[PDB]
Amino acid sequence: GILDPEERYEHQLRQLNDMGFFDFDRNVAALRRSGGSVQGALDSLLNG
Amino acid sequence: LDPEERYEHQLRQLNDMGFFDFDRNVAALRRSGGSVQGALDSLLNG
Amino acid sequence: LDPEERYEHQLRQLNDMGFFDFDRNVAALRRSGGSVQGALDSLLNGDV
Amino acid sequence: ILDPEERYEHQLRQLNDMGFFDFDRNVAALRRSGGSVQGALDSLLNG
Amino acid sequence: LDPEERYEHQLRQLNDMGFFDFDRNVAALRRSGGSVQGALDSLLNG
Amino acid sequence: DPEERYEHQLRQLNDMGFFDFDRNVAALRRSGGSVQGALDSLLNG
Amino acid sequence: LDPEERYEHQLRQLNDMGFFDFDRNVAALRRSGGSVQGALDSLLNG
Amino acid sequence: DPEERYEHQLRQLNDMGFFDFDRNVAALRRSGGSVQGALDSLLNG
Amino acid sequence: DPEERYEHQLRQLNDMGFFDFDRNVAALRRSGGSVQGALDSLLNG
Amino acid sequence: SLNIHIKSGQDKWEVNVAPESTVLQFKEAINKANGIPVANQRLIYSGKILKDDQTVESYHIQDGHSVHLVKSQ
Repeated sequence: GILDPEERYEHQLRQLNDMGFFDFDRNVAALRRSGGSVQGALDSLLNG
Repeated sequence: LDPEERYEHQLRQLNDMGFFDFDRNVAALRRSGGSVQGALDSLLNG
Repeated sequence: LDPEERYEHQLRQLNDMGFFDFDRNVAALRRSGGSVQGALDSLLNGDV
Repeated sequence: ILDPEERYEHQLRQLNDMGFFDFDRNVAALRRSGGSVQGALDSLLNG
Repeated sequence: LDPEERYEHQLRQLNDMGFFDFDRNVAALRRSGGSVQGALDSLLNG
Repeated sequence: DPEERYEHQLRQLNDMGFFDFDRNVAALRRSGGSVQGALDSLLNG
Repeated sequence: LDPEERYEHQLRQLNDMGFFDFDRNVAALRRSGGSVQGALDSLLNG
Repeated sequence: DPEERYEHQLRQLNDMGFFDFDRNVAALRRSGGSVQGALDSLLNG
Repeated sequence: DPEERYEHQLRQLNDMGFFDFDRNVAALRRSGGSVQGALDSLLNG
Repeated sequence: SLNIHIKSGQDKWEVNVAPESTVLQFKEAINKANGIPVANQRLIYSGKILKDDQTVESYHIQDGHSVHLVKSQ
């Protein structure tokens, strides 16, 4: 079962969505690259 | 912990807005980490 | 079997230190064999 | 396969764990010692 | 077709055994036809 | 160049415990490259 | 310049037929003018 | 030195099946080195 | 020693098809070593 | 007083050292608790070979850090 992106990045997905970043596939993509860092994925999301 | 219990407040809002499909709603909500705002946007395109 | 998964723990630390550039980080990390300590040094001299 | 970072991964790590951060130097040293950390170390400590 | 590449596995063994001198090692190995066993003996007199 | 020329013979000799290069080349030149022959040479002179 | 070099291909044939004695071989070959065929015959009677 | 002196001739003779060294040198000395002549000699004694 | 003494001449004679040693030496001794002369001798006895 | 990790192969050993003990003391101290004789221990921290007549703290070896041990000779 271990694991599953929605479950794994729950807390982060929430913050991103809280900031207007609604695109799941983009968010997961960004977050995997930042190792789970919201701070990092944010930066990624703001430049593609 | 349990989806119906976990997303109660949100499921309600979605259903109020006419989004009656449970499976879709839970799917949407898991993806948005529980954000109604986000799941709405998701539901409105797939 | 896949950089984001392979260097997860390290990507996180780098991102937690403000090093947001994925391509650079993976490059630096491959070169240091996964050592954060080493990739950091690389990243700080554009030896990467 | 057939790619230095992949090929000398385990050694590169040990060198880096010892403070030897210069990639090009390490690969150079490792190629010469045939992969031996023990040998590359000695190389790196005199050129 | 290049000593470091050709004698890689042998060079490694020699080096773990403390035989750090590349030129000596290749010299010893060419003479032993690639045999570590042989190059060792050579290096210990050689 | 002897090491290159008698490479795979030198290997066999070395892989039988005959580590002396000069002796091996000497023996091999005499046997015209034959491992079989050089062996015999090495076992008496 | 030099028997081993001069009679290389012949020495090899002799050796691969079991005729291991270098001095005998060269002696035989010099007499047969290089002919393996001839030196063989010589070696089989002295 | 006969082997050295009659090298190219000894080879031809040997390559015609005339393996007896002493006979060949004997025949060649008599023919002044001529293979053609030593041949003829060898074919009648 | 005739083979050694008349080497160069024996060769020429053999080169011209005169293979009989005894005849050649006989002819040469009489001509004092002259090929030209022994030839003539050999062509009539 | 400092407390340092030591590494070889896939081995560890802990040792105690006063900040201003020599590197030679530091070597003895390892030895006393791991076998490898002093004259065989080559010690590497931060890209440097630790030399015998230097203070352990000259290398700024912090508490809880690993100093590597390459056995030699």
